[PDB]
Parts: sequence; structure tokens; C-alpha cells
Amino acid sequence: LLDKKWLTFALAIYTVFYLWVRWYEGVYGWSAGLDSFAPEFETYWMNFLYTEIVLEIVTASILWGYLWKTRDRNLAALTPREELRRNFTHLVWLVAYAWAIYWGASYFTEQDGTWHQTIVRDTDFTPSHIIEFYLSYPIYIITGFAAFIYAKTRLPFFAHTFWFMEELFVAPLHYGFVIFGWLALAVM
Amino acid sequence: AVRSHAEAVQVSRTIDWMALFVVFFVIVGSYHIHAMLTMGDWDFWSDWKDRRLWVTVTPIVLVTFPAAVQSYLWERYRLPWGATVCVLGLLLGEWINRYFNFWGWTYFPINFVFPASLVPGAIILDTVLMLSGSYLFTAIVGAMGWGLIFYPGNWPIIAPLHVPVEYNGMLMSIADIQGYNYVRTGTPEYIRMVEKGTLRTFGKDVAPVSAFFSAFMSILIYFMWHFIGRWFSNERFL
Amino acid sequence: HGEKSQAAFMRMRTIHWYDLSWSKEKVKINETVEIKGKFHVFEGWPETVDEPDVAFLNVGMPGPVFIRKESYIGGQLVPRSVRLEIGKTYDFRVVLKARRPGDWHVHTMMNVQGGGPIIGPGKWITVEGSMSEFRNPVTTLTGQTVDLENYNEGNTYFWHAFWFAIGVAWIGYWSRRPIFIPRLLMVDAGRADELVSATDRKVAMGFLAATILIVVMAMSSANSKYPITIPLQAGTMRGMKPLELPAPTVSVKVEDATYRVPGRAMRMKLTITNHGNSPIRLGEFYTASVRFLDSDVYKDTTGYPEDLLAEDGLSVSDNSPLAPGETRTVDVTASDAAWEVYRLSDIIYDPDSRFAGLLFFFDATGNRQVVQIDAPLIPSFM
Ligand code: CUA
Ligand SMILES: [Cu+2]
Ligand SMILES: [Zn+2]
Ligand SMILES: [Zn+2]
Ligand SMILES: [Zn+2]
Repeated sequence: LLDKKWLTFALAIYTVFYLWVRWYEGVYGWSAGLDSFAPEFETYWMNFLYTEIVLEIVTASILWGYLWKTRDRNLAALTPREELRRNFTHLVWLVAYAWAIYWGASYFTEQDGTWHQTIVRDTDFTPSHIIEFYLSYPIYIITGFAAFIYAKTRLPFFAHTFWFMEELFVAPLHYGFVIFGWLALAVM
Repeated sequence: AVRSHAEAVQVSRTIDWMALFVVFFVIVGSYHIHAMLTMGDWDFWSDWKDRRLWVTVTPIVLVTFPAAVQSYLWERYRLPWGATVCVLGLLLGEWINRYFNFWGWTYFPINFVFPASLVPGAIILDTVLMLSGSYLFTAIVGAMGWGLIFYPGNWPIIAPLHVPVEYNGMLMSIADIQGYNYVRTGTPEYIRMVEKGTLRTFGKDVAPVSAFFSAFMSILIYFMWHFIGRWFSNERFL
Repeated sequence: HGEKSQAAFMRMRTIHWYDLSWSKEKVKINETVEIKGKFHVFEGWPETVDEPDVAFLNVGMPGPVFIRKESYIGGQLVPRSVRLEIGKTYDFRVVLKARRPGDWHVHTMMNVQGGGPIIGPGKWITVEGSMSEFRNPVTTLTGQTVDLENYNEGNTYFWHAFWFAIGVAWIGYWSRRPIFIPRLLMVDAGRADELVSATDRKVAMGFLAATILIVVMAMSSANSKYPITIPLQAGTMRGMKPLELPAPTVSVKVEDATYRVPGRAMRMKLTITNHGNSPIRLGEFYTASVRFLDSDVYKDTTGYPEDLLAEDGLSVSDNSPLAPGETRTVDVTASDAAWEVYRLSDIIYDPDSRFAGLLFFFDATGNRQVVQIDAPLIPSFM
């Protein structure tokens, strides 16, 4: 009942995954990822690429496909309590989305930044490129889409006096979309 | 449904937290991409924090988000921390990186790769727009402030780096020596783009829907135009 | 690392590094290692690489696993960028202090102005010890002797924390009352203002005054401590002293130069002709960091990088002594795994199939002329 710690998943799910990645590149950025023309780079770094692309296409396929087909068909009548339960879960999506953006656009980007400063590149596919570009960006644009789609297919906003608040709660989580409605110009 | 004023006050609180997070990291994320993209940095090195370029570009290229999120948060919530929220965003972003990567991964001393200090400016902006609550006003004196305050704002940090030494027969300041000792390389790829120019916008923002209400109003990156208010700030140096 | 992926003919026609030497090969933390050598800036500088009007004498290595203590080119210390003159030939010296344990592949590079880090041969140097051991002391013209590893570290921290804290404090202050949906609606229906409540404005200006006050108080405090300070020193050193080489005594003329595709060897037909009295022999062709030797005439002892030294890589159709006065045409083959491993073989993709190298001739008592060759290098497939 209300908004659950699925939101806990949504936070840790990246954090474990990416902390594994940071370990992985920390240990192989040196030994393997130094000289691209060496066979250890093929196995530990190049293979990594096609592993993720496949996985990304696949997930993004099942993930968007999932939600779209499970789109709340007749939503004409579904309680205000769900129109609350929902633009909570929706928000969880948007939290995951932001967390994802954080890693992709702050963390892994300014890292690439440091990486460029310390090794003269051998490919357009440095460790930190395999990670910053082809693992990070896809992940968070996928999270992006999901958020959008969830909302589009789940919430019908997608076609004292504590008082003057308390009851402004029939079609509130309009707010939901003054904020997807203003990450808006915030992002670009 | 939903029940009481007791619960209402409750969901609107647990909302505030979730929202604040989203707002905040999505700032950190795109704001840091901005700073990065436009300044391959002066910010990175102590020996690039000079009197002309560093002092000129940094406050200029940096008002954007403050200015924009300023015109959303104050206009629509009367929340006056628009400016500072961005700045804090960038700073955490840059630090976690300077620390865990810049030093953590590749071993550059923190006293070298530390970022520029930014809070003062943002406070000036936020408060000036709060009191005397006209944007036009903030744009002229507020940005003016942000601009000017910048360098003096970093002076307590910068200064001890600027004490002179005769290093093998040449005058050099500490900071100079730092960059001379701690070998970096070239510059060396840039077009950190295709999906950054577009794709990763036009999936984030369709915000739109086809429904309008797009607070995609940044005519308050007129509020930018305090570059002029800024670029005094450098003729400020000698 | 970083060459190899870079255009083969830039790597052949840009800077020639030779008489490279490394004071030591295994080094303890805080110990020194000294890199020496000469480099010639090729008179046929590619197009499309700004002349080195402002170039900088760098070191290639994965970050500061050494720090650069000193760097000289010509007699001179070179902490700035320098102006190098095309065709001219200089001596450098780089002095490194070890800082991180590991096997590092250290190159002498050269950062140029418009396009290109110009990366010389890399040699593996091993560092033993603990980073906790490293020190970087510097004595200022101000009496004090500081350790660069951590100088001003805590200070930097304080100020960033202090200000960060304030930013928090300000957001915090507003975020104790509810932040979005009630405030949003209050702006919506009816006028806002009920919600910003002087004494909110007291606090606002509290902050505003406090901030500018702390900034100036701080600034002039920073000025009271640290009263002697200079601006960042910068600007390109001009006037680099070049090396006064003597005119060579051998002259060579290269008609045809070919390489098999795919392959491992370049061949050229040179007409060597030996002016100046003493029977001369061809001992080496240096091409792009890679050194091809006739081991019947020359033997390296410099500890040159193994993957770049072709000990008997260089074979000449007739390499008997060339008597003074004489002039002969000879077929010469540079051959080594190195030619493929460092991708000179990738000349086939370059839009300018011309090469350039140095030849080294030694006379009977072992003193050597160097001549530079360059010419078009044509592929053969059939
Ligand atoms: Cu990097 Cu040799
Ligand atoms: Cu040359
Ligand atoms: Zn990059
Ligand atoms: Zn009530
Ligand atoms: Zn050896």
C-alpha cells in the first residue's frame, strides 16, 4: 500500500552494477586496457562492447515492449488511490532515471576526462569509452524511455490551511508533470 | 481518496524528497556535461587558474543553469535556491570525480586538480532575486555580483599556490611547478556529442508529450547576458 | 602507447629521435632517472601539423608515476613551451623522480601546437617501493620549504567544505518548510508571497551580507599570510640553442622504395657515395622509433627498447667498405616484426605514401656520419 521500496532496487541496482564496473576497469584499465593492439584488450575490453550492445538492445526491447503491451488498456475509470499509487511508482522511475543520468553524465564523463589526460589514446574505444559512451549513455536513455512510457501508459494525466492543500488531491500529481514538465528545459 | 490532511502532508513530504533528488541529480548530470563541453579545463588544473582566461570564462559559461533553473523555481514555487542548487550540483559532481578518479584512479594530487569554488556567486544570485524580486534586477546587479565575486572567492584557496620560487634558475610559482612536476599529456579527442547533442535529449525531453506546458522558458538566459556584468570581473585583474 | 594508432607517415616525417639513453632501468621510489638524446625536426614537416612555433617537451607515461624534476633542451631549462625551428637538431635531457611502484612505459614525447602529440620511442622502467615514501620538497624564495605532494591540501579542503556547507545551509533553511506541491499550488491559485515571509528576507540578506563579508575578510586574510606572491609564469621560450652538427661526408640518393603488402619489410635502392677519406659502412636505418641494424657493422649498447631494436634487421646487397671517392648503388632491406607491430605497415592507409629516416655510416675506426633520407615509398602487391 502506497509507494514501496522497489525504490530501493532502483537506487542500488545502478550502484552495485556501476561499483562493479569501477572495480573492473580499476583493475583492468591498468593491465589490458593500456595497449589496445594487444590481445588482452580484445578479450577484456573489446568483447565487453558487443556484450553490452546486445544486452542493451535486448533489455530495451523487452523493457519498452513489456510496458507498452501491458499498457493500462481501459484506464477511463481507475481510482484516485491508484492515480496516487501510480504517480509514485512513476516517480521511482524518474528517480532511477536521474540516478542513471548522474553516472552517465557526471561520473563516467568527467572520468573519461581524466583518462584522456593521462593516456594518449590507441582507439576510439578506450576502456572509459567502452564505459562512458556505450554502456553508460544507453543505460540511462533506456531508463529515460521507460520512465516516459510508464507514465504515458499508466497515468491518465497522459492523454491549517494545510486544507487548501489536503483536498487539492483529486487530480494533483499534475505536479508529476510540472516536473517531467520541468526537467524539461533543465536538460539540454 | 486520499484520506486525511495528516496523510496528504505526508505524501507531499515524501514527494519533496524524491523530487529534490530527481531535480538535483538531473542538474548535476546535465550541468556537468555543460561545464565540461565548454572549457576542456582551466578547472582541471591549479596552473590554469590564471588571472585572464580563468577569471573571464568561468563565471560567464557558468551562469546558464543558475539563471534558467532560477526562473523556474522562483517563478513557480517561490523557491529561492535556484542558483545555489546547480552550483552545489556541479561541485559534488566535480569533486567525487577529482577525488575517486583524478587522484583515485590516475594519481594527481588533490592540491593540483581541485575545482574552482562557486557557492558565493550563487548566493548573491539567489538572494538578490529573492529580495527585490525582479529578474531584470537580478540579471543586472545579481549577475554583476556573481561575476565579480568569483575571483576573490577563490583567492583564499589559490593564493598559497602563487608564492614564488626560483626553480632551477627560473622564477616559477608553486602552481606552475605543480603542473610541471605532475606530468599530464595532450588534450586529445573532442566531439563528446552525437547522442549528447541530440539523441539523449530527445528521449529525455520529449517534455512536451504532445501536451504543452513546457517550462522550456529560458528567455531567462537573457539572465545569461551577464557576461557583460561578468567581463568587468576580468579587466578586474591587473 | 598512443603511437601505433597514429598515421605512419606522420610518425616517419615529423621528429627523429636518436642517441637516446636511460640512466637506469629499475629505480626505487624517490630515486631519479635521466633520459637523454637528440631529436631532429624533419625538414619535410607534414602539412597539417603546425610547425612547432610553440611545442612543449613532454613525457609519455600513465600519469605522474614519475614527476618531472627538470627538462632541458639545448643547455636550457624548459618548463615552458619552446619554439623549435624546422630542419634543426637539438639535444634534450629529462629528469624524472619515481613516485608510483610498477612497470611503466616511458616515452619522450613532444606536444605540438596545432595537431599531434609526437611520441618518441618508449622504454619500460620499473619502480620499486611505496607511494607513501614519495616526497616532493620545494624551498620558496619566501623562506618556507613545502611538500608539493600535499602543500595547501587542507586549506583547499576547508574552503570548499566551508562554502559547500553554506550552500547546504541556505537550501536547508528553505527546505525545512515543505518544498514543492503546497508551494506550487499557492503560487497557482492566489498570490505567492504568503510563503516568503520576512523575517525570511532578514535571513536572505543575512546570508547576502555575511557572504560578501566573509569573501573580503577571507581574501585580505589570505593576503596578510602570503603577502609575497607572483602570477603564473608562462610564455614560449624562443631562442633554443640548436646543435652544431658538421656537414656529413657521405651523401645518399634514394631511387625507388617499396614495401610488400602485406609484409614486414621495406626495401630501398640507395646510391651511397663516399666523399671524405675513410672506408665507410652502413650500420643502421632509423625510421619511426624503430632501428634497423647491420649487425656486421653496428651493435647497440644503449639498452634500446627491445621491441624496437632490429639487431640484424638491416641488410644491404653489398656492405663491404665503401672506399673514399667511390660511389655505389646498393639494395637495402629493413626488415622486422617491428614494422608490422608498430604498424608502419599502415602507411598503406595514409594519404601521403612518403617516408623518411636516418642512415648511420661508420668508418673503419668507428666514427659515424648520419645522413637523412626521404622519398616516396610505393606499395607492391603482386
Ligand atoms: Cu606507451 Cu611505449
Ligand atoms: Cu630528421
Ligand atoms: Zn573521450
Ligand atoms: Zn486539517
Ligand atoms: Zn635492459
